[PDB]
Amino acid sequence: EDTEADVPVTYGEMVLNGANLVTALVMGKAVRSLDDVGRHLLEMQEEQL
Amino acid sequence: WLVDLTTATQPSVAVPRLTHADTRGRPVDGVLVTTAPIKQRLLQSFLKVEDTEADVPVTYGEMVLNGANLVTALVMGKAVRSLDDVGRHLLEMQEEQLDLNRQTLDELESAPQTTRVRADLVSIGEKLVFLEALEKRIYAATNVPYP
Amino acid sequence: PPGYRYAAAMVPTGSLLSTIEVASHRRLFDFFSRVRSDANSLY
Amino acid sequence: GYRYAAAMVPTGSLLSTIEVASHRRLFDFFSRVRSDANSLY
Amino acid sequence: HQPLIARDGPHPIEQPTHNYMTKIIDRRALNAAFSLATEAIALLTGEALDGTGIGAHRQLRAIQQLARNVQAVLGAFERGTADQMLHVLLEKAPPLAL
Amino acid sequence: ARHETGGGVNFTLTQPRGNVDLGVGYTAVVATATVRNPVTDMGNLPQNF
Amino acid sequence: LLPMQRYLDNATRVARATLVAELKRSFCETSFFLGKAGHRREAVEA
Amino acid sequence: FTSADIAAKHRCLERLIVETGSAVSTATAASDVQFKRPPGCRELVEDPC
Repeated sequence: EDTEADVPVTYGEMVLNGANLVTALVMGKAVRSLDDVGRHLLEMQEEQL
Repeated sequence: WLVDLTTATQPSVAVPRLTHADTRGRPVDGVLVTTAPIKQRLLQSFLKVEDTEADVPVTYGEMVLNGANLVTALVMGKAVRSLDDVGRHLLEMQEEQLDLNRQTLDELESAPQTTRVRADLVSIGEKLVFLEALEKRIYAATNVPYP
Repeated sequence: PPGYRYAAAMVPTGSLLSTIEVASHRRLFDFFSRVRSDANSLY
Repeated sequence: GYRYAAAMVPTGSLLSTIEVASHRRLFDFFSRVRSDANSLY
Repeated sequence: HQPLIARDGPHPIEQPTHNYMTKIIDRRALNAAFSLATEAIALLTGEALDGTGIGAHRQLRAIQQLARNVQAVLGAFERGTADQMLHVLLEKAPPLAL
Repeated sequence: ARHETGGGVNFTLTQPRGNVDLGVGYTAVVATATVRNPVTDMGNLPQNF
Repeated sequence: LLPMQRYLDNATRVARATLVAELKRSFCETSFFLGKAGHRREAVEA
Repeated sequence: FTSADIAAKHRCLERLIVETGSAVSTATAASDVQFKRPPGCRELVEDPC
């Protein structure tokens, strides 16, 4: 049906830069995105569901 | 052979509420229900889809014992469907006129409101058919044998 | 087997669409009456 | 040792649901919770 | 109300017949369970709470046991309708070979 | 309903329904189409007494 | 597989013991498909 | 051979056809060899015999 398909360019990055780095050293395990997994464990306590 | 499905039984009553129609608005007279593979075999070769999206109503029917019907459920123990209108029209038939063909009770009711529903449509013989396989919407990933 | 109520006929709810020989299949129904033309117990 | 609070905010979503107890030995920790268990908390 | 045609003798003269009916409704029912457990009540009740953030987090693990079990029951009736039509229409329908 | 066992608490919802079959004559057809697998092994099992 | 997608949609002893008669017959006939009945068209397109 | 049960059966074909469209079979498929039916289960099986 077609010859020329549209494809993405770059990969994804998952880096321990930021608040996850403290959990890499002192804790020694890691959430994927603690800046957003741990953040949204607060608005559900406060506001909505 | 599929014509012998659509002709072996004869149609029951005309409820003027349903109006399961097309985008064109033609009303459908029957509904087939098959499994998943027999639906695919009848769409590749044997039959041809007419229309993709059919108009279906949304509301249901309230049949409530409010009013003067409420007394006959308590003192007496049975209930007419619409005693406020069966009982109303038993004062004018004795008095005014005569007819062979009346006004049917359901034909004085409101028209429900309809939306647009994706469901495949099949024309066997000379009347429409809702054709639908039902092991993906219902019976998907439960412990239940498909009937 | 109750004798039903003849005035429910007198203003009907919803009309049929097809006439058939009815006494061929009876046990779909319960109180069935073949009325040869207008007869005694209709009144 | 499934950490319960991790998927209180999920990261992605599946599409197709199955009786998962058909194939079990692909996995390491898997539990049949009949609508609530005591050890869910 | 059956219709008529007139014939000639020696056919017998036929008269207008009438046909009259009663139907008795048949009745069926549905079923759906919901079960909680022992400790899921106390988190909704309040017997095992503190002033901490951990306990007030744990109610959100208990309220979302209900909401994942509410929609798995109130949705489980519309798929019983689509079940309890095909258990009747397999009883009123005799096969094409008969 | 509300009826408990084993520590747990069951809420067994019920809903009763009705079926009027408003068809003078036949209104539904089974059409037996295809044949999947036989359950019984067409074999020999002599019956005892 | 086609006799396993026709089993993961219902679990007792006989329903297992009919899969063995399925995994045999579906293998002894329709294993190598583009070599056996590759001359037709409807069998391939399905 | 059981002459009682056919005498309990009627003659009108307009239900004899439909009753053998969803008849109650004498066998169960989940049995080991082949069993008479337990009193709880009812498989809707059509019987041309």
